[PDB]
Amino acid sequence: GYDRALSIFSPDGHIFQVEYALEAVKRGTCAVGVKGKNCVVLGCERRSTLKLQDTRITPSKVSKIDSHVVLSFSGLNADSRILIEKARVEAQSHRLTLEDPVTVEYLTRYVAGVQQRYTQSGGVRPFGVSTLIAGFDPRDDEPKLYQTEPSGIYSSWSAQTIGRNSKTVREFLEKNYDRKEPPATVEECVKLTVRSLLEVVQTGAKNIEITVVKPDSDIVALSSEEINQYVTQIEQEKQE
Amino acid sequence: GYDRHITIFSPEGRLYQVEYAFKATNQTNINSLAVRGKDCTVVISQKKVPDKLLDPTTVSYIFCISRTIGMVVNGPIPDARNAALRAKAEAAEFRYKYGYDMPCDVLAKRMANLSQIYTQRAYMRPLGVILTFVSVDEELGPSIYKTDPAGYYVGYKATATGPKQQEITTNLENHFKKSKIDHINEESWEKVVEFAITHMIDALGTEFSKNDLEVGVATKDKFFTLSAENIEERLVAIAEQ
Amino acid sequence: GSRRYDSRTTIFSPEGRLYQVEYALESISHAGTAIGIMASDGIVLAAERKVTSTLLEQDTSTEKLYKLNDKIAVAVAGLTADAEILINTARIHAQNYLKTYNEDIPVEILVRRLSDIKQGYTQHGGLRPFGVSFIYAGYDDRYGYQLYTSNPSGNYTGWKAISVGANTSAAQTLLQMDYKDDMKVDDAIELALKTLSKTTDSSALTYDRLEFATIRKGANDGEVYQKIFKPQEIKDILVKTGIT
Amino acid sequence: TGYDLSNSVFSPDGRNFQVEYAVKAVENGTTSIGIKCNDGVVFAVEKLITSKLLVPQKNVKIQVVDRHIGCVYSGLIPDGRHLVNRGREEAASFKKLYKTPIPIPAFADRLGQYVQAHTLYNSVRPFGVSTIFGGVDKNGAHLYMLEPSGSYWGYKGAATGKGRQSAKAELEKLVDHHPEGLSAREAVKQAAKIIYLAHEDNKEKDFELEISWCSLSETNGLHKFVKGDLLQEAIDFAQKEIN
Amino acid sequence: NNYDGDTVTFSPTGRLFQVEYALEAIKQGSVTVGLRSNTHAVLVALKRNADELSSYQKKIIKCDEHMGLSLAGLAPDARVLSNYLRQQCNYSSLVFNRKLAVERAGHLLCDKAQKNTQSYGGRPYGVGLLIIGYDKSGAHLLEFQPSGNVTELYGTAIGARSQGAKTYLERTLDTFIKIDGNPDELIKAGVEAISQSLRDESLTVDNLSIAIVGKDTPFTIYDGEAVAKYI
Amino acid sequence: MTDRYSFSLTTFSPSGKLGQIDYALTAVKQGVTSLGIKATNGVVIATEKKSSSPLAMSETLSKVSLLTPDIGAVYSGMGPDYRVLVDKSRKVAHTSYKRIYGEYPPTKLLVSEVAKIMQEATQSGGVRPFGVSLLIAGHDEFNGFSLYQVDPSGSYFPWKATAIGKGSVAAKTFLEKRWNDELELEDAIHIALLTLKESVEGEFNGDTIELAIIGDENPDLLGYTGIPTDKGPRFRKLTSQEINDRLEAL
Amino acid sequence: MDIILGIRVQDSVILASSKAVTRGISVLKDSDDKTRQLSPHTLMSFAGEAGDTVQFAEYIQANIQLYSIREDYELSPQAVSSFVRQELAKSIRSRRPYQVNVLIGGYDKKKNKPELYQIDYLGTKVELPYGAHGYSGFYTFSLLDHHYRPDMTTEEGLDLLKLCVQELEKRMPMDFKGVIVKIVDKDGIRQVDDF
Amino acid sequence: DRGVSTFSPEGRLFQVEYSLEAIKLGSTAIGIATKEGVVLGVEKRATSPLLESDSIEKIVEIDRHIGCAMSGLTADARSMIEHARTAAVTHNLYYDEDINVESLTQSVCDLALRFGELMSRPFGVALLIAGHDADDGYQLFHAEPSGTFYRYNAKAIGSGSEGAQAELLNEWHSSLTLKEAELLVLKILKQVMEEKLDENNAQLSCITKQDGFKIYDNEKTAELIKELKEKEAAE
Amino acid sequence: QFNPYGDNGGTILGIAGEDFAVLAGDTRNITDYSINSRYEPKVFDCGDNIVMSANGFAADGDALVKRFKNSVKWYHFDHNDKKLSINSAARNIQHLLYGKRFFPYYVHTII
Ligand SMILES: [Cl-]
Repeated sequence: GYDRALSIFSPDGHIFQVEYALEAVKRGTCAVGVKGKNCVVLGCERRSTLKLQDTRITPSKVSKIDSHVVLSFSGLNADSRILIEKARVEAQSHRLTLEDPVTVEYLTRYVAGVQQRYTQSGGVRPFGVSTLIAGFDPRDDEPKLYQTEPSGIYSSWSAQTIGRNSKTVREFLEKNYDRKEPPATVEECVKLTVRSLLEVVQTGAKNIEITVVKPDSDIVALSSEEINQYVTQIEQEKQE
Repeated sequence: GYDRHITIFSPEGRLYQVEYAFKATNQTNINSLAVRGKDCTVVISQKKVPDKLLDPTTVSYIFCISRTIGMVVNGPIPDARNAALRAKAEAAEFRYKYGYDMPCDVLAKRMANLSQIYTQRAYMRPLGVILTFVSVDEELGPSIYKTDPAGYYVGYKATATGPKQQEITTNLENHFKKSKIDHINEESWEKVVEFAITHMIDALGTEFSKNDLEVGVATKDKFFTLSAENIEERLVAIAEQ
Repeated sequence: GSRRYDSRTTIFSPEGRLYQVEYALESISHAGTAIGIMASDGIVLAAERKVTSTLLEQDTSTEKLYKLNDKIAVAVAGLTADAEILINTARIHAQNYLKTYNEDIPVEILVRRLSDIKQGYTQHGGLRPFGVSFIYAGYDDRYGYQLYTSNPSGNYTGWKAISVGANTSAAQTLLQMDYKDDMKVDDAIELALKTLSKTTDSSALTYDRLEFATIRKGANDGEVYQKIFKPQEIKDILVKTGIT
Repeated sequence: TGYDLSNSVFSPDGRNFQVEYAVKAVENGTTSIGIKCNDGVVFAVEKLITSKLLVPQKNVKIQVVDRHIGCVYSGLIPDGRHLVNRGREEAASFKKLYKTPIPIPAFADRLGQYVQAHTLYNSVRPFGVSTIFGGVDKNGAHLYMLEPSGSYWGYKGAATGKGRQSAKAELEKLVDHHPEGLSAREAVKQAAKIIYLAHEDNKEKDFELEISWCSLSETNGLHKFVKGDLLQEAIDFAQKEIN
Repeated sequence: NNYDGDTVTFSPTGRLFQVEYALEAIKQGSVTVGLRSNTHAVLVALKRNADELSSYQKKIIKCDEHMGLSLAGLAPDARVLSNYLRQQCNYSSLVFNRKLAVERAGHLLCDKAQKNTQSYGGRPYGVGLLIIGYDKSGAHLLEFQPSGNVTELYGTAIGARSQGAKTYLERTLDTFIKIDGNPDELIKAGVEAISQSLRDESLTVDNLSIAIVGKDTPFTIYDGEAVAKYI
Repeated sequence: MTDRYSFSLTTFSPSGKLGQIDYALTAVKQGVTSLGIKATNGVVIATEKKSSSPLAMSETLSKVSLLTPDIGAVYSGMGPDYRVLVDKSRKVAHTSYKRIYGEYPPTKLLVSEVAKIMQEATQSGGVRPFGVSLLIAGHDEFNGFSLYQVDPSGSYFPWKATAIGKGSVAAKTFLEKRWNDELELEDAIHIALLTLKESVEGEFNGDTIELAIIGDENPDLLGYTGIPTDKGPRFRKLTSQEINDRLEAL
Repeated sequence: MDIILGIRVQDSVILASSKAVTRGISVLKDSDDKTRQLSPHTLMSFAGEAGDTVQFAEYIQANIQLYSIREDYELSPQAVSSFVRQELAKSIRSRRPYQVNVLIGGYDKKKNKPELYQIDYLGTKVELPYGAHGYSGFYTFSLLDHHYRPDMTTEEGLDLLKLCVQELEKRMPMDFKGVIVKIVDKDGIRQVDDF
Repeated sequence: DRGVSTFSPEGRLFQVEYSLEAIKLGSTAIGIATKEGVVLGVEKRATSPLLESDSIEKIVEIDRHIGCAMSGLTADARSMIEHARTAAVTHNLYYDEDINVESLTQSVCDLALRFGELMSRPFGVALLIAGHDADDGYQLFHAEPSGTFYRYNAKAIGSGSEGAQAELLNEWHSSLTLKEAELLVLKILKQVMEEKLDENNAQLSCITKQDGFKIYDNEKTAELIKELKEKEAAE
Repeated sequence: QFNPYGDNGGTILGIAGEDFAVLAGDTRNITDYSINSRYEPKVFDCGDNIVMSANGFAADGDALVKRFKNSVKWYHFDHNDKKLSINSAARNIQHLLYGKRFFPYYVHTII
């Protein structure tokens, strides 16, 4: 078996392969998570150098891990499928032995553990992926949003973004998100998410995906027109 | 330039480790020669014992692989003995598996195949040896087959190996141009041994005492090496003519 | 030890790119162009053979277009030997699904698994990636007609029309220009051949340097037929559109 | 270049430089010898007394394999112990399957093939020892010397280490002056003389002499260490000859 | 230089630099002393702290009722090697009802260390050991070096400034070897020995570590207030 | 110990080339010329027997090898690599086909298996690619006669006629002028001998040339009678005498 | 375990499964639900060796749910039944085979048809208008051969099922403590509470 | 490149030495041992204000009688904690007793050098292990990726360590009360931290014989922060 | 067929007082109707003030005592010479016995 230690320490105490995996994340399309008073919204950039796409069949950027938890990501697309598959298998295994679906924290902790394992195993490179994991614990109405990264560290966020130009949209969210008063409704939360992506995206056409997760396995993806109404409304208030 | 350290191709499609293993072949500075009679196959090799502290009887580059097969090696003794042990084991297994004695040419092919593997697989170095196999095969008759570090092998009417191999080779070529036949037209192996030593003397331009030579003879159903006195008996016969 | 001679095929560049994947894509950009176009009543696959010799046996030949099952085919750009390894895996995977569920495998499921194998060679094992890009053309009763592409990274995407191999940049611009959604198969056949004719590195596009295939519902009632075009049929379709 | 950085790589000469580098480690070691005699073999070695604190007679260097073979070596001492441990495993499996104790030529090739194997791959290091060994079997006495490359031959007399050339010259005189043969008891005395004469090339630290022997008549064909009266007698014979 | 990347490479003069670098870790270690008579064997060790808030790294480890050692260098490597000795002593007891000879204990450590110097991927052990014991042939002292070299001695010392104690013991040889049937005197000689290796620091109560094994004494270690007797 | 080389020795360079495959093809270029021509009722494969010494018996070294009774192989490049490939090829025709279907594989599929073996030497851990190009000629009931070239990469192409090795560029051009789709086997043998003479320098006779055909079934070469459906091998090696007969009417 | 029945009518599949769990001379439970929902429109009942039954059922359930999440799609009843058959066909030559007999009732939404599959522990699959496992079949098959019609309503199917339970409660040696009845149709799976 | 288990010419392991540099980049963790208990405190150090700080978990329970704080590549600590918990519970299953704090620490340190060409690299995290057992009372251990562990009366690890350790050298005495230790950890953390210390960016915990290992509420720590500011102003 | 078990007879007895405990056993060892030994002790001091007897099949009895004695030795090595309490010994012996659940030590054990 191929044994080479690919992730090792350098003289200054950095693990370059983990740090270069973060650069792959920085290259990926922007992803944002914002949690409201009663919901979490996941927004995703889709680059427009690709016309002639078939959007029916092309892999969606936000994936269902179980009926109550979703996962979006930034970085290498092929890498993310491996993480999603493992997560989905653990989801069913947890239901089987514990007789209860996973908490969002637990599912996140598992995904982060997998990522960490690929940073000190021989013969493997780290995942070029950071994830946003959002949902609601079984029989709970408190919104949950977590973020993981190639190193294996994970944490909870009121709102967070990853990918290219994420530092610009994080800036926006840092002054536009009040911890004392999170977006009280679905409409408010989707708007703040769409606004934050419009700082970085381009046209609000087929460039933005929005997925809304509400309590008790209530997940739906918005269509072009529905999102376009948010784009149209935001621009008219801007000309002031 | 790590393409010169392991057995991968160089830009010009060469394998330098194989080429350098060929140069290891002459490290012993010994020349060997093989010829065929009607009934026999004779192989002779130089025996140089420089140290006075050596037991001369233990210095040998000729090996009895099986009852019927003999093998002389050109190259360092560690690699030589490595090849000899494998050849013995292979010939023993063949007999057990297939119910008849391993032919000289088949053992040659098998050893050549093993050598080929070391030229393709990276973790194994080639052996710095050239192996000359001799017998009187029950189907093909007197046989000489020779293997090298490239994994090449072929049958011979006669052959020579070592630093001064080209001189011996042309000497033999010129004899077979004259005789017009594939072998030494002689009844006894004793005179084929005598022919072998005579034509080595002419080609190398040196005289031999009984301890400067090593002789292996293959006849039907046995291969054997000669003692110092058997060779001395043979040296006397050449001198008295 | 052997560390000395290890290329480290599965590592990141300082910029966060995978060296070997990038270099494999560079290899594929010299392979003959292959085009897929999806119409409302079928799919066209068109590919250009790599500089032919007159003594090549053209009819008993297969280089670009391979059949995975009765409903799915692929166009190949890259090392053929690498592609056949993957094609045989894909063929077996299809049969495994059919044996398990008694239904033909949905196109995306087959595409995902083949793409997942490619992904593995970029993350673990220290081996070089497969120098191959596929265009998948197929049908199932969930999404109907579908085009996909996968590349050495193991990333796959869905398309209305797409090209792989040489001159993809020029080929894509031309396809983007003349493609429309209500298009029919026979229109798509023409577009495919017209695009290759304009992007080719050869002097003129002839029958002996092309492989062609259609996947239609143009059988008899609610079922799908794969047509790998014979040499003479390519000669005729090239005349019918007035390229020769 | 760089041909010398990895074991098993041929140089353009056709040489394995890593083995040649192991030979340098052997040349750095203390002197050890072997003398073949009428009905057996005698082994001796130089033990440098680094400090007063070394317990005399208590850091034994000559090793027995089976009950009839003796081994001594110069160079990296741990490497020599590894080789003897293998030698003991080889001898045990030979006696297990074939009943008879392993013949000396058979034993010699077992060590030879094992050492040769450590020149075939870059993932192992060659042995840093030359080993002089031998004993008595059904065909009489045999003496051998094995080198890092895997090369070995039979010897009338053998020497390795820092004083090898001095010892070799002394060995050649014995071979010339005794064509008929040397007796076991005589060879023990001569071994002591030669180690003392070979100590001139290592004369900063003074040393401790260690001798062993196998003889058909004197030790009944078994390996025994020379101790007490026979050792002191051999030491005295050596002391008389240096002055 | 170009030949110190791993243990599997010889230098042009026949040296193994990785083994030499392992030897260097011992030299940086805190001094420990070993010495014996005909009835007892004694270890003395100077312990080292990180600062005034930390404990003092333990240097002495018990292997069996009749055997034990002291360490200088990488402490985890001493834990691995001591654990191996504990098993080997144990195997000898369970299978043969026999106390492992201190000499065999040396041969076993030599062969374990050696294997790590001839294969790719491994590294030499980075610790030196002084083994003391009392067996069927009386008292013993051994010195282990991670090169594989094990040596039986009347007395010795390893670690930083060990040369002071080693010279002292070389002078004192004829005196301390005849301290038979007197434990406290053999220890006093060892405590005086280790004092020849001290600089700016002197032996305190949570600084000194002494071990003893002998004819009618199991291997036992003294720390804290039990060594105050000897300062 | 053990094979620590579990990583690829052939990798992509920045320009996209696979170095070791390119260099293997370079080894094939240095190799002695071999060729194949497909007729309507057979196939001929030929090559020069480059002798290493006049003391060597070149009959004991066969460059043209039978794989199945209806399939033969010849090569250009490294002899030892070819020899082991023939061993492996003969075995895989049995293990992965004859032992399953009770009949010999069709040419295209045996070729496919050899190509797989050569592809794996291009990707697997701790091996170099094979330094040979093969020409495989054969017959099977449902495909008739065919001729294939297998390269170090593992790629294979069907040919009407072609050459590989030393003087392949000139030999291919010669074959283009002479080949038509109405060639009878004897006409193809004649063209094969003509094409080979251009690349051969020294002696040109039945002892320096090796040549085999895939043609009619040979019942006299079967070794037994009594089964009507077994009619004998279509592979036949032309004798030294049979070559010289055709070199007079050249 | 013991009694599991199934009836496919015009628009639905109805499964009836006994409520008793008996070990030795004690009825340990009289409200046991011998069924698992594999997908929204697919239900599986099971009977056989203790432990084996629920372990196999839940293992199949986990696999079908995993498939559903991966493909965002529901497998057809035919596809699920073939997966289950293959798992049992593997099992029968294992070191310890699953001793479980199953019925699979599903509504194919693509075909708009009810489907009932009977699969035994050997992996013997058959599609049937009505099915039974164990000794139940020895009474119910002949009864249904007489009273069943292919065009019956869900209500007619339930009355036909009442007739089966009544016969079993009259002639069977053991007290199986009644049945839990579940209906599979275009709107999914629902339980009849008053039977 | 070069082997992962290679020695430097000074007799040290390259990878172990380099992982020690990674730990110096980590957030500060402080532990103080008293006769009334052991206190563990850490700097949370949120990378952004939007990150919910109570999800930062750098103080962790191993068993009721053993707690642990971390510094460096904290993702590396998960499997160390998992091993520690299993070691502790397993010992209780095999011996119907609590495992000694030193024995736990030695078990965790056994994982450390299990790297090479076993895992691919050493851990990039240092641990402070604090607990109580009947034999040796209240104990604090510093566990390094070298495989070495020292017992400490007080110890700081991370970016502010050498400054905080010098402060701990002056402040610690063998008669400190638990309350005195709590305040001392807060005081020294406030000194070495970048941002201003409050209940949201620092966390306290302790282990006592009576109540075991407890992580403090943000309300409880806030009052200790207020008590500390008032006492420093009061002279 | 080979029977891996035998019966060596004898009997043992344990009584506990307020500040002491006794563990007694006869010294006779038998197979079938023969006496193997009139004095073969089967009650042993295992260290840390623990006495132990495993009575039944003596080969299993000796093997168990041997393993537990060795367990006490390693408990000291691994936990700083800490004394093994009787309750901890009991729990340890359970695992020694249950480890051979499907090929049992054929003994009644008392400590
Ligand atoms: Cl072979």
